[PDB]
Amino acid sequence: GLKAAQKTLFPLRSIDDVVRLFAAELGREEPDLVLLSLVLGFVEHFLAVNRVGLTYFPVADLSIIAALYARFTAQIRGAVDLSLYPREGGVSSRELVKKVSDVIWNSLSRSYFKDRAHIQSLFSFITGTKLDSSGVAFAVVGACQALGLRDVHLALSEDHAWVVFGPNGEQTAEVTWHGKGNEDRRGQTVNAGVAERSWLYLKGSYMRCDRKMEVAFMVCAINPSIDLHTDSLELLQLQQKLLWLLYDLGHLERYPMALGNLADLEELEPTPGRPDPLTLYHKGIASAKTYYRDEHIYPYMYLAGYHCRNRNVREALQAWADTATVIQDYNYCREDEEIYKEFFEVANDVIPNLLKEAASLLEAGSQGSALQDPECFAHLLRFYDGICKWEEGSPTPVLHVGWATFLVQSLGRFEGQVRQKVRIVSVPVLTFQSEKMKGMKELLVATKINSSAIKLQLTAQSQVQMK
Amino acid sequence: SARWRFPARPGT
Repeated sequence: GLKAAQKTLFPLRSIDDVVRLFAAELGREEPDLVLLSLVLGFVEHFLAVNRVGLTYFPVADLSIIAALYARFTAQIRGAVDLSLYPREGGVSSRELVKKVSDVIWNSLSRSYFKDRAHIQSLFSFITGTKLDSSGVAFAVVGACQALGLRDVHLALSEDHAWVVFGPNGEQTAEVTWHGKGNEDRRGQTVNAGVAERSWLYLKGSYMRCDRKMEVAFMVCAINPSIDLHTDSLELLQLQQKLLWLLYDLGHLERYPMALGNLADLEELEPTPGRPDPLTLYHKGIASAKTYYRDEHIYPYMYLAGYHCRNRNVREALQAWADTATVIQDYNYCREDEEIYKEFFEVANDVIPNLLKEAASLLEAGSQGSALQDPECFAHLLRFYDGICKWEEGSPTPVLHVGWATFLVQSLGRFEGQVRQKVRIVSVPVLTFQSEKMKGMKELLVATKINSSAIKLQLTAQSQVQMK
Repeated sequence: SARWRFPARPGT
């Protein structure tokens, strides 16, 4: 069901031919999500899943791509009868969006591993009858486009996907699952999740994609991993070129995570004449502040990781402090575990390892060490303050004694004379938001940190052992 | 074995 204009670049014989196809679609009224996802999935299959016989690039012949496209459009058109679901106003109904979601869902293999790589694209849906969680939402949006439902768009948080539709684009619908052993809400709005102030729904400051941002999503969804220790250079290159195409056209302006992904690719292999990784990380953070009320966590995590990899201790700590200053205004809810895992790993593994190395390099005579900078100690404390404030008012606790051992260790990496330099001011100077950290303030400047008292203050524990 | 991650989530 492709138009003649869409077929003139085939066969696609290189990365650059795939880029030309994406450029041509992005210059159309609406880019064809089904075409583009089939092409990416095809090239990913033969560059990452099965490279047998590869000599340069897996040539994408029009006959192959058109046949896959026709299997998809046939399946959706045959199963979704639009006359049953009248469309006033160029707006779709909830029943129609649920029907499309049901068609995709009911097409999937009954039993498979949902955490596998390379099951994100419509190539995987057609050839393997397998999709990952977010891949189901994308497929629902692709199918809706194939049906002419111009109002159906992808909605994205930092860990979930759904759709928006309807009068003025204001309706939301769940179309896929989230997590594992979680309870399916397909068909429902996202309003309870927004109202609960969970991270998963971003207090409503989630991405509402247009078709060009949906193209960006598919590009971010490229998975170059061949296995746990090898990536496809071709797919890394393709992703990187496609992200720059999107960037140049303005389609990453409202997509912080994509700017972070691009920055990460530039760190690995910089493109001459382009902005440095740091510039791109800061663009991502600016996009979150401009469009999403500064309510996103990953722009700062992206930044912090870059600094961590480059052993920039000061700037890593600053960026993780900023991560925590975002999370403090959320409630920790039942399906937010991925972000809990992220903060846990930063607090309890990554920061400790960084500080351990800094302690060895200080012993070796390093100058300007983060461990001698009271501003760094203030960032450490702001990080914990944000996590403690996150926990306030939440339906489920965050801190436990497992965190306290690392907090004491990390505090102890700064000498008392450095720690004493931070002035904790009530509403370097630091103001605490959390009641836990306010109560901890006197304990933070002792020469020898009182480990048991810190533990008591950080956790729900209020008594010491009887004997 | 290669695994899924949410698209453009940072880290490995």
